[PDB]
Amino acid sequence: ASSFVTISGTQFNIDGKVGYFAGTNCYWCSFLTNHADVDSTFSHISSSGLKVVRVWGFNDVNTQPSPGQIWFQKLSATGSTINTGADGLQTLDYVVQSAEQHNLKLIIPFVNNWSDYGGINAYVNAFGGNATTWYTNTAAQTQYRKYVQAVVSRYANSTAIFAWELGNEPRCNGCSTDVIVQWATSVSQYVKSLDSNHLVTLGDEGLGLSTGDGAYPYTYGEGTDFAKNVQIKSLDFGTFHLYPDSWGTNYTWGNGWIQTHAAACLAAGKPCVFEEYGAQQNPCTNEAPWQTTSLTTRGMGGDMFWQWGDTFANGAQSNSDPYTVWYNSSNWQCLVKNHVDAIN
Ligand SMILES: OC[C@H]1O[C@@H](O[C@H]2[C@H](O)[C@H](O)[C@H](O)O[C@@H]2CO)[C@@H](O)[C@@H](O)[C@@H]1O
Ligand SMILES: *[C@@H]1O[C@H](CO)[C@@H](O)[C@H](O)[C@H]1NC(C)=O
Ligand SMILES: *[C@@H]1O[C@H](CO)[C@@H](O)[C@H](O)[C@H]1NC(C)=O
Ligand SMILES: *[C@@H]1O[C@H](CO)[C@@H](O)[C@H](O)[C@H]1NC(C)=O
Ligand SMILES: *[C@@H]1O[C@H](CO)[C@@H](O)[C@H](O)[C@H]1NC(C)=O
Repeated sequence: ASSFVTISGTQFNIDGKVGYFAGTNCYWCSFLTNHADVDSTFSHISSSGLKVVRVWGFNDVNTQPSPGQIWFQKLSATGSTINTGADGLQTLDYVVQSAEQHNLKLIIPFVNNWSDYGGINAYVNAFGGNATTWYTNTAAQTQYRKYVQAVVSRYANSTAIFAWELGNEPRCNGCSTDVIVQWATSVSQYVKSLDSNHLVTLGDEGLGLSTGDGAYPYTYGEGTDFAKNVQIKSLDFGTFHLYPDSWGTNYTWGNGWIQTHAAACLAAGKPCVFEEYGAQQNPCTNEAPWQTTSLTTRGMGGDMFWQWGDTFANGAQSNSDPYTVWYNSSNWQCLVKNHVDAIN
């Protein structure tokens, strides 16, 4: 069966089945130009038992790239352009076509907080201000909402969308936490006005929560208040990410991070998604306990490791980083096949 993804209780209902899910992050799937490479990668994710894939819904530039290169939007002070050609959103159309064929669902964010594939910084280059005034910059928000409409209107009636996501890891360094509350409230209401079929979520890391141990990720220096954000009526579930190597914490501290976020989602009456995580050293040893904590904590609806790695018919490998779990490797057995077997 194929239906729209909804919430039943504090769990997700995916194609009629209510219960915990495992998924993965594949940002780079959206920029593949050979259809055979999207089909082999999605065949491997589906046969491993994963049900949800997170892909980028953006690729922002200030100058058009070399001919043949993918770009979704060019941001300029004298008129921006949204690319719907073969080197533009037609690459994302194939990803949604392949998810429909393979019975997979997709989480799709509209902008990056960081400068990879343009981000907030590509809007600042075109419309001025800086990375914290971006949220209230009228020319930047007018173009961001025109790009949201261009992506949402393509797939609004497709059953392969798990959720729309306002951005990857939005932050407002040193800002009052109300700047992201008011922006996320207005933009999620706009997404719901374009599409009443699909769930909407923020895409934040989960920073700012007072029931923890006081380490930096629980404090309020990045402009976000997790409990305030998940109470917004037009956000349907909470997201949180986990990277002890970048945040100055040890790996076992991650279990309490999952438990505190789960409890804050369940207090707001909604599921949480453990949407990104990784350990640079010994990932099988250090990330397996996190997957067991998430599966056995009330308030959790599913988890998605960062990130899938795969290889193609011509012998090329995908994009990758030190957190890649390569399909069919010993870390795939440990963190993918053994975890799907424990879920069901
Ligand atoms: O959290 C993963 C993101 O980390 C970012 O770097 C942060 C780091 O998390 C921490 O908050 C430190 O205090 O500031 C760093 C730099 O601004 C980036 O590396 C980003 O790419 C990651 O996705
Ligand atoms: C960003 O611009 C705002 C408004 O002028 C300013 O108050 C803030 O200090 C600036 N950020 C940086 C890092 O300069
Ligand atoms: C598409 O979905 C919208 C709700 O977002 C609904 O109003 C519309 O009727 C659907 N289109 C078709 C052709 O069913
Ligand atoms: C690591 O951190 C926690 C506190 O955040 C501490 O209680 C624990 O003993 C430490 N564990 C290891 C294995 O270092
Ligand atoms: C994956 O490993 C199995 C052996 O367990 C093998 O049959 C299959 O060819 C492999 N897939 C790829 C893409 O190599």
